[PDB]
Amino acid sequence: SNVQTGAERMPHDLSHLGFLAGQIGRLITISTTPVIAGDSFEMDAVGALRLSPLRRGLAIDSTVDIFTFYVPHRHVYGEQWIKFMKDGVNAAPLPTVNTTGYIDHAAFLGTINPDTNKIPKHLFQGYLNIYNNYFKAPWMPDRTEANPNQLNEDDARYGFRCCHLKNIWTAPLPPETELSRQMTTSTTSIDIMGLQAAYANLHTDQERDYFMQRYRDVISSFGGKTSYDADNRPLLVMRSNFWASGYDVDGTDQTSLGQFSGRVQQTYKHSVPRFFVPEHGTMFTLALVRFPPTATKEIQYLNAKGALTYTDIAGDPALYGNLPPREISMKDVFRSGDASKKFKIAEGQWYRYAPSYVSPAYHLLEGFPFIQEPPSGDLQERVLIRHHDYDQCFQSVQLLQWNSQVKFNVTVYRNLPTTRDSIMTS
Amino acid sequence: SNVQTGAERMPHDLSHLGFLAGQIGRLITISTTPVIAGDSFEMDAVGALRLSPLRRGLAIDSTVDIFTFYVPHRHVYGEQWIKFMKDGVNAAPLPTVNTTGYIDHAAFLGTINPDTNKIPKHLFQGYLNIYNNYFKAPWMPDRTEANPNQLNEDDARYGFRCCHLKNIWTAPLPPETELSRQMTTSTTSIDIMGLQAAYANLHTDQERDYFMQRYRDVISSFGGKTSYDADNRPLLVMRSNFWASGYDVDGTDQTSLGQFSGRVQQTYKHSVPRFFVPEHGTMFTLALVRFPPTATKEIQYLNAKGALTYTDIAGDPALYGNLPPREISMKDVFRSGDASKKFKIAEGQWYRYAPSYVSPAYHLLEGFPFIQEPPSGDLQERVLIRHHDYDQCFQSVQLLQWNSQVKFNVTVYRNLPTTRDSIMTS
Amino acid sequence: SNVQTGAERMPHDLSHLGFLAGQIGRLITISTTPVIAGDSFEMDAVGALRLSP
Amino acid sequence: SKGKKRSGARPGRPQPLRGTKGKRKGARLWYVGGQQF
Amino acid sequence: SKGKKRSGARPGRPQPLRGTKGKRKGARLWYVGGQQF
Repeated sequence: SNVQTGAERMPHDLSHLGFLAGQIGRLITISTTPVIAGDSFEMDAVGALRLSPLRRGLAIDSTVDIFTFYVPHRHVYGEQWIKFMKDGVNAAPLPTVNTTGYIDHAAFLGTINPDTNKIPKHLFQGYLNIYNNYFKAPWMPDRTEANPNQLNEDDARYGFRCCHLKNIWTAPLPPETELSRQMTTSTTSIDIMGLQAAYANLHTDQERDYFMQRYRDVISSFGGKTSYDADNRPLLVMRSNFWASGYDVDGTDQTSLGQFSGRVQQTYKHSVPRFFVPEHGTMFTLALVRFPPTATKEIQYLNAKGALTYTDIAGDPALYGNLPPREISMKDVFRSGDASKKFKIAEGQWYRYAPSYVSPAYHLLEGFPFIQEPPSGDLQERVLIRHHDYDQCFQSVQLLQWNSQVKFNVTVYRNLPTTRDSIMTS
Repeated sequence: SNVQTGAERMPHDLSHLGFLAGQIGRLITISTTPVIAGDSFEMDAVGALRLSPLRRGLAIDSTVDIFTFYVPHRHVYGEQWIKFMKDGVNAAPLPTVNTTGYIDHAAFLGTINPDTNKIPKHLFQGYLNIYNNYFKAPWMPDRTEANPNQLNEDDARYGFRCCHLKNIWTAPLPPETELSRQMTTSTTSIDIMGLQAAYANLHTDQERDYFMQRYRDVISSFGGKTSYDADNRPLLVMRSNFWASGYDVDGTDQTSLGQFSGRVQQTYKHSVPRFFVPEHGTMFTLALVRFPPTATKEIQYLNAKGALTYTDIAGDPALYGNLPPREISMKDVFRSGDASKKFKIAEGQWYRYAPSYVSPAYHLLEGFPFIQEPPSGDLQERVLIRHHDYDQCFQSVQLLQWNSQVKFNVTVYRNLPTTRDSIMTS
Repeated sequence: SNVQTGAERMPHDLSHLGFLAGQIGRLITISTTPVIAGDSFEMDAVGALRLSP
Repeated sequence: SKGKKRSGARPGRPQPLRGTKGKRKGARLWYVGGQQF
Repeated sequence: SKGKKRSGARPGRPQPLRGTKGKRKGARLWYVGGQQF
């Protein structure tokens, strides 16, 4: 009888809808699709972004980010792949991972939880690779769970916490920078040629602390290049950003005459141009919603430290360009800050940055997404976003803090037989 | 004092000479150079190739191959690299390998043996990667020694044995091809839909046996691509090939009047265009000298098998295109072949190929590089070249079977301080 | 499955070498090749002839 | 990072979603045994 | 494989090697304390 060995190249629809929801400052998966080696991928996403109804009207916009990444299966399975592909049919099946038994767990991966509490390993591990290479601070430790059921709630139902927009206290120098370095000398002598060699060792250490925490950064400084296969990192295909706006509604009865309520609704588009898929893998699409980091109790540095010295106030170029970094506390920038929490800044940074001012009359007032109290804990706890800081800004609904409805217009050019060829023997 | 943090880009000479020697059918290293990330590499090699003085004059040319490969250090050290580069100065030193204690051992790597009997690991492991990816037959096992002192003589003094030029008996089908495949049926019935599915499983198996023994081959059939970082294979930068010629010298005394002696000497050039080096590594240059595989006792297949049937002689298209491959012996193509040594050929291959004829008067005659006896052993022993088959063709000298004298015109564009900057403190 | 009944017409190499020897006044065979009905045959032979010193 | 850094805000109103799939049609997908409306 | 497949034979005679190094000069390499011939 007739045996088919090849196919022709045709476009495939693969379009679907998007009823999404999430929290603020957490990275959640929006869409996912498998691809084959040799394909071409295209996507237009058109939708609307809404926030929960506000308590008093629109005051500050929020910014929204959409990302698309490509993750090969060889980056996840490694050597179990390759052997799988070389053996062809009759190869051993690929492994899975375990999840907690609920419906809303494994929702940060953009799927409903199966009744068996098992999902493909490449879905979970492909999310960890994106977070560890692009979204955590380079000086933080990596995250390695091996099983989605080892996470807690708010990590399984919603994504992982991300970082605030850069600021004086949300973007400090890494907690490993050295404020001094010693050189061993004799009792009544010093080698001045070895002193010259001690400055060259410190220069390489300071570069590896401010710019070059990752291997791909070290190679780039020499003038070289690394492919994402050499580093085993995902490939960023597209990125979009916008601000979300809306309007107000006026109350008209006896009690609410003079009261307003804000309604955020924004139309957006995420477009990915045609992309050649070199190996089997997955495409991820993710979203992130954030606010500018405004706090009600922040003060200017020169107004908070006690007595002004020449180094603070003069702005002398010979002094700012030759001094080590300065270590300060949370008490120097916040009214109720803790004096035992320290971080390091650059000298003269108070003449390069200006903070926002919030009047004392705004303290503890509903609506108005601010940070009411100075953040507590170690450095990593302060830099990451706490979505409980925005609970008093919205009204309680079932759809969390933001929701979206989107149509994904995907198109892939594959080499597959038609449905007719698959069901007919001859 | 003055501390230098950068440099300018300048060309560097790095030119040297080449007094080389080797055997026939063995792959030996000719030149080697280290490179840094961000460099540009260029090379012109001009020299002369000579064979040992012949016994009776020129009859058959030989063919010579020159290759250049690029091997990153990350392909060799793996995870010990990267950690080495991220730690910078004060990192742990890279490991070495042990060699046998002689001067001529480790000469297949293009170096003199140090008195400590230790060499960098990237020199030995970079040679194994080239051989396993480009020079052995795809169905052979890989070679994995971990130490150059585990090799034998003729592998340490000279390179590894390579394969003959393709032929009826030097290029058979892989020894794993199936001549039949069964399908399980019932006693008095058969599922004809499952028969259709049994042919599709056999098609994938036959492709993985004739074309796709390597992972990079499987991905290519889908229409995809793999980088050499994904496969962890060396990059071929240039390849050259030529035939070697010469002339004859006449004897003029009482006894040698009427006798001639051949002198092979050829001028060649190996040119590498400008190449951008993306990471730290090594460039290798290697040579290989071979003869066409002519034997004195080879016969045509139709003249050696006994009684001719319709399938042998008719050349019918409906029969050659639909039959399984045929298994024959060394007795069917050689006069003194062994009947217990088998190999598989395609049906009708005797109408597509013609062997060379050597008259019986040429049997056991000095000069004339032939193969006097049919090769013995298993399949792998026959396909690889034995350089003892050419011992009676040359006169005994200290410079083996071929020698070359070459000048390498290299030029690299680096970012390094001058010699003056390195020796002056200020 | 697929059963092939015909083929297309293409050129085939069938080239080889010649190390020959003989006596004077005797007729010896130099080359030989089988052919099929319907073929086309062509040949160029280039070489050197030497006598004993 | 690599290659995107684009933007996506549009003006107007968020019209309701209309049709679950369809941007460009290929070949047939479903075979029931005739027409079905 | 990748990118080469070139050829390299030239006609003539194999002239002896002349000078160990030198195709294109850069900066100075050796400092002895003066000129040396």
